[PDB]
Amino acid sequence: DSMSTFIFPGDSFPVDPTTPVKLGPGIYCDPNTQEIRPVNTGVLHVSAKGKVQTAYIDYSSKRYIPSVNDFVIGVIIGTFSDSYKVSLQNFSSSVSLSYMAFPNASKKNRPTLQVGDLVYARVCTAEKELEAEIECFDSTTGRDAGFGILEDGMIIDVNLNFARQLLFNNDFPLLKVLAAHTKFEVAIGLNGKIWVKCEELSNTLACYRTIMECCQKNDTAAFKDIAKRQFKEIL
Amino acid sequence: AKDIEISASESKFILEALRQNYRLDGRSFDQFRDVEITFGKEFGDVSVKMGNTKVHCRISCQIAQPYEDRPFEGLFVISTEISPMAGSQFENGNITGEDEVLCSRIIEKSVRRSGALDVEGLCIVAGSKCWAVRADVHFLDCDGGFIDASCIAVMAGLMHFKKPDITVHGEQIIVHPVNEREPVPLGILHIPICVTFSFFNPQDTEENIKGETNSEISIIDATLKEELLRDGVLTVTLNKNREVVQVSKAGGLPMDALTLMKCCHEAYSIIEKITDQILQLLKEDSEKRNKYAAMLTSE
Amino acid sequence: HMSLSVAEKSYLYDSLASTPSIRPDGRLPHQFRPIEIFTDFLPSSNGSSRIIASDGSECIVSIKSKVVDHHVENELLQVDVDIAGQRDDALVVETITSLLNKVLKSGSGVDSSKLQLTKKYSFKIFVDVLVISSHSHPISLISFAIYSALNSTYLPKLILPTFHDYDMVKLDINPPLVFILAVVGNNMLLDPAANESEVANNGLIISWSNGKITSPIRSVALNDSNVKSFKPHLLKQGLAMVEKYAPDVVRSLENL
Amino acid sequence: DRRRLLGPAAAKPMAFEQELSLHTGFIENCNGSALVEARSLGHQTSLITAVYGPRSIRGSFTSQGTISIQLKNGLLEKYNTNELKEVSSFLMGIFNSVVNLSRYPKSGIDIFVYLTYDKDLTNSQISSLIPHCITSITLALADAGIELVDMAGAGEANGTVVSFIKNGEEIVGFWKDDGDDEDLLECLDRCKEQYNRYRDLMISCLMNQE
Amino acid sequence: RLEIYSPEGLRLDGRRWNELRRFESSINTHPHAADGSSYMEQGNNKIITLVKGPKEPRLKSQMDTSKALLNVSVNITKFSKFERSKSSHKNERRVLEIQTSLVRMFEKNVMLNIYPRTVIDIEIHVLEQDGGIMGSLINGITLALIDAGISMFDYISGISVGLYDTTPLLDTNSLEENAMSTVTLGVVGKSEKLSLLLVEDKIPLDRLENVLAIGIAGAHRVRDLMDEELRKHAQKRVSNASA
Amino acid sequence: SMSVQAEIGILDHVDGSSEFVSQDTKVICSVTGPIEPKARQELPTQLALEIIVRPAKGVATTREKVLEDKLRAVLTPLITRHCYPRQLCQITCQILESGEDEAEFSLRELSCCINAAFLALVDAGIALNSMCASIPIAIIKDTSDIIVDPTAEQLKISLSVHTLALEFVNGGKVVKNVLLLDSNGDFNEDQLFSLLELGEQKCQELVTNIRRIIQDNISPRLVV
RNA sequence: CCCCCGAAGGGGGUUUUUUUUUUUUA
Ligand code: NA
Ligand code: NA
Ligand code: NA
Repeated sequence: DSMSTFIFPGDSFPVDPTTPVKLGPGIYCDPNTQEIRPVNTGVLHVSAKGKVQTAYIDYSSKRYIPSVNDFVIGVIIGTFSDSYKVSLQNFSSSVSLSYMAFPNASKKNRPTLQVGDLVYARVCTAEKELEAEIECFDSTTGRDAGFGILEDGMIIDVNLNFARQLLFNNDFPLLKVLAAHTKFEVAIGLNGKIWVKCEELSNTLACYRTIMECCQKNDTAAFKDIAKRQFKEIL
Repeated sequence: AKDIEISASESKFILEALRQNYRLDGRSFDQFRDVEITFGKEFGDVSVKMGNTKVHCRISCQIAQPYEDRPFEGLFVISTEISPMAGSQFENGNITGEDEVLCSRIIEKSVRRSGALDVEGLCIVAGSKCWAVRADVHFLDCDGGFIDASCIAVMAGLMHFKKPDITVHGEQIIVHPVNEREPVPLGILHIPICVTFSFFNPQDTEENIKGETNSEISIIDATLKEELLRDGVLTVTLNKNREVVQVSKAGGLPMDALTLMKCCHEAYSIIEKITDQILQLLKEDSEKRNKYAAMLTSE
Repeated sequence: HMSLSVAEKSYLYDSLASTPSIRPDGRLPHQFRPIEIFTDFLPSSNGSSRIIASDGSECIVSIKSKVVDHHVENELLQVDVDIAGQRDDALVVETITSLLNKVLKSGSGVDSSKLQLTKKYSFKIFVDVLVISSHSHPISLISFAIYSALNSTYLPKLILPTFHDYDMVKLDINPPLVFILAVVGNNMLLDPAANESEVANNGLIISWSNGKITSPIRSVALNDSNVKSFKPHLLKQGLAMVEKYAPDVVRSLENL
Repeated sequence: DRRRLLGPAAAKPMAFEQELSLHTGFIENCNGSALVEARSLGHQTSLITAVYGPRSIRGSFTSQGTISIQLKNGLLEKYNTNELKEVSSFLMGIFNSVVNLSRYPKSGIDIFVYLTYDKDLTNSQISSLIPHCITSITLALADAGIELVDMAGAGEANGTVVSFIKNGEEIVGFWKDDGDDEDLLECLDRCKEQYNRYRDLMISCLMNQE
Repeated sequence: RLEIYSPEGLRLDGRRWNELRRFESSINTHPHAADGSSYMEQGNNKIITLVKGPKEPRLKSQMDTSKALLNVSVNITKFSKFERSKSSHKNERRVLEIQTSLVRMFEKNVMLNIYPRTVIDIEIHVLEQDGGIMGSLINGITLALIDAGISMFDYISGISVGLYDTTPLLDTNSLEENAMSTVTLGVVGKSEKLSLLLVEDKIPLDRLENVLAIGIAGAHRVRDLMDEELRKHAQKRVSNASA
Repeated sequence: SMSVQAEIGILDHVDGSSEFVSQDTKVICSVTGPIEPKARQELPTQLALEIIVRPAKGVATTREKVLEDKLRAVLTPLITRHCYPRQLCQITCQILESGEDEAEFSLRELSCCINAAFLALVDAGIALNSMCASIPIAIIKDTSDIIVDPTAEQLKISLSVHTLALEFVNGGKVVKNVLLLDSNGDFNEDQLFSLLELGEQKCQELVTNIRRIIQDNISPRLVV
């Protein structure tokens, strides 16, 4: 339960059988045997309870797989009749972004996004049989939900764990040690993409360098130091 | 398609960074990457590391028959077949590709045709036998600079390699395992080293074709991010004899001739360091091998 | 040209099958289209020719030579065909190559004795064809270019063989001509245009040498849309038509 | 060769009127198949055809069927590639005259002719081999359920191969490659007799077998 | 060994160190085969260049929504040399390198971006060869592309310069290309900027710049020649078309 | 007795990567996936595999094709393919050193290829049905002994050579299935089953060691 | 965004061959 435990694919699942458990990433329900089996190597994670506990396996991954309610940063790679063709990651299957999927959008009023533009969006549909769909608005009300174009910044490739940790964990010091040196705008994409823009190009470059170096290092406490050495503006 | 999707913000960012004399990895424009050359196991096995770029070369030889046209020369081939291991943008063995053909041709002109290897020293007997030396490059990780890394790997490998001693009695030859007789190195005449300059156009094409005050930016040993955004590329191969082994500016952004000359000279400045480094590392390898033998003969 | 509509094909066919046949440009069944030929423009080669047709079809032929032992090389004449836009692997290119090689076989295509230098050595003739452009079956085009090239071919003069440094002897030989005919209904057409070839029921390749209807003779589909069978009397018509209207092509090509 | 085991490169190769049997439908992984074996005095041949199709084609929409014909050397590399492709082209013409292509838009019919055996004890043999190719291809096409306006037949005489349809009234194929000079009419007659016999045998095979 | 450069300052063909070979060009030589075309003679080099396009892409792949596709086909005929080559050259790595070189040369000169969703096929036939063939290819391409009416920023003049000992020799023939290292230059217009710079054999660094100096100059002359033809061919076919 | 060297996450521009070393056999493997497949590779209901094996010397041949075939036979039931319909997994193995006489044997290379591929698949984050481990085994000419992890020398005098790749579940205690058994040479049934028992034990050892190697460098990447 | 209508609808982003060792040395 509360104690997270390392686990390999094929290992025996150690949660309570009588207790109902909703299954997240890492845990696979075999279609033929109806057995609950782990399929990813990593840390097994069981949430407290509520109404049913979530069992999921946090595993090291670099390749993003679209799931609903995810905040992603894509790049427009194509224009269609009623949608944009978007790339969330190189070599991955593209994602659709409806023309209707914008605030104050009608058939007469179209969005002004071109090929090569950065878009910050929410994965609204991620069916296993269909192409994934993203959106740049509140699907309910139809108004702006903090989504849209990202202009003149710099993008940073990062592993999924780092990005998830960056968006959800508030005890993560990278944003804090960055704020200690300069003012910056940041967009966090669970697809492993981090967008950063400062007023000065120098500062944005510094942010880029320190974020990537922080990404390569497993130790969290080092960050501050790195940031220092990076904002000392060495070459 | 397998295309690398680059965004407008990224292109503009890197280009603007070049305008403000900045490179992403913190190098100056004329700064070649720290070359890490590592030998291991048998002779002719070398690993070369330029920053994140990782290549591996394996030298080998086998007895064969000399070509009918060339009676006194041995056989030497170099293979540089890319794989998806370096990156998914590469298709498995597209030898007919632009950058593939270019790379292969540059390496071939740098090493195989420059006479860097003594081919006539490979000949065992003029009529029936000769050595067939092979240099197989394995591209492990791509962050740019594959041509240079390949050249360094191939050369270091060829110089590190040793073929088994043999002797000849007419029709027949006698080949030896290491215990029988010590192996002997190949005939290296010179050490060709390649340096690749990348050219960026900060302004518009009109300024490049019909504009004064040439603002064309040149950098050395571009990374993958830099290589993907460049408008031009030059590869210059030189040796410590101040010889231009070869030069390849196969189109791209038109550059002023004087700038290209300056590039050649700076490249020489770099190949000095690289050559001395190769020789040094080689001698250290041999010395450590000898001292190991000395540690083996007496417990 | 190619890819005509069904209406166009029906019109053209009806005109070409009527009696007498009405050809799209008003040509007589035995009339050729205007062509012009240039020779001796490639100095490096022993012979050379260039032929241009009115429809744009252009071909270039080079004649080169090399000394060979008859005993090791029984074939003293080799035809290599290169058509632009077509790979060397292509079916039509190898078909044309084979055909031409057979028309020019040293066996009886041409007189082998004219090539002999010594009882052990001779000149092998390399005929290199480069079809720059073609809108119909280029076999006659190529054949004519080769004829012109061979009739203006010069070889080094013999005096192991040694040769005169400055003086050269004109290669004397009667090169064969290959003719192509379109079978449309009950009508035979010489020098078929592209549009004519698009609706032709069939085709006839007929070789010709020293004033005689010689082999190879082929039936050839000029298309894949309207390939139909034909009666033997048509074949006889084609042969008679060639041997009737061939000596004038020969005298037209051989007058320099 | 990187896709084949050709062994050492240093090595060099070692230098040193007729009865008919017709059968169809013995090859299971194709649509049509035909075995044709011929036996004349001091001369024996045998070849097999396989019709794969109607299959899909790569490229733009085609209004009719597209036929391909592939001749494969059997045992001995007996013939030149150019001549094989030439004969292939000839046969393509013939069966472009015979097959009902209108029925098969955006579709390809691939025919393979394996020349397994061709040993004639008598001491340019392509000509004598063509009519059996045509026989086998017609048989295999009829076996594949590929529509034919007629049964393409053929005969050979004095280096002259002539392929007929419609009871020998009209010509779908004519091949003449040296093989001496004789008048056309008797070659036509002999080849027509061969054609008629082959036709009878083929329909017979198509009535005892299919 | 023989007097490549006599003390009198003459070469085997009778040229001096800084003189081009005979250079003649013809435009619109194949109006029924291509949109643009050029027949070119440089010394003994005889080349046919055909430009087909801009036109609809053969495949519905190879189609670019932002720019035209540029392809170059170099056919070195088997009869281009004195000794006929029994082997085709079409798939040789040398020819592929030449092709990609020419493509990447004219990608930066031809305004491909104003011809999106089109393909421009360049078809070249080398009828005769006598050294310095690369520059010849370049010139042929320039001529034919201009004849096609396809927009470009400037001329690109191709030339070759050999290096005999201390002295550089302009526009080398076959004999000079052997027993000597050569530099090929693709010069943009009248500028000092190089589209192409090719060195395939060893050359002393300290003497390279000098080799370029004459080369550029030579290329300029070549430009002046090509230009001189075009204008004439223009002046002729703009006056006769009138009335 | 049997000690191996193994590293994880050594390549930058792939999703997963591994380096496997046993004796003198050295193989580096990379994995990219799940990514978009080309139309000819695409499968409607499951993951498609593109598998590549490169030799240490020379250029890829039919030998490496057979290696790819057997590697595919091992990795296919290993991967939970139905989790990634219409997707591709790119698996490439570069043999750095054969550690065996290439002309006569390739079992060391195969085994190390399987191990490295498994490790890289783990590093990539791709759903696996279970764990896996492969070892080379030889039977010698005169001694007729069964040597696990035989040297090149031992191979030269071998009477038979064997590749044993086993599938493990439940902490590496249970043998789910035999993924691959490639036996070549002269041998009998008794020898075979002795070889299988010893082989299974040694492979279990290898599974344990591999588990430790995996946890050692995966654990620091993750959060408590 | 262009296209009609009139005062919102319907359609569209193009799936070479010039010929007696060694050393220092008036
Ligand atoms: Na079809
Ligand atoms: Na110029
Ligand atoms: Na001058």
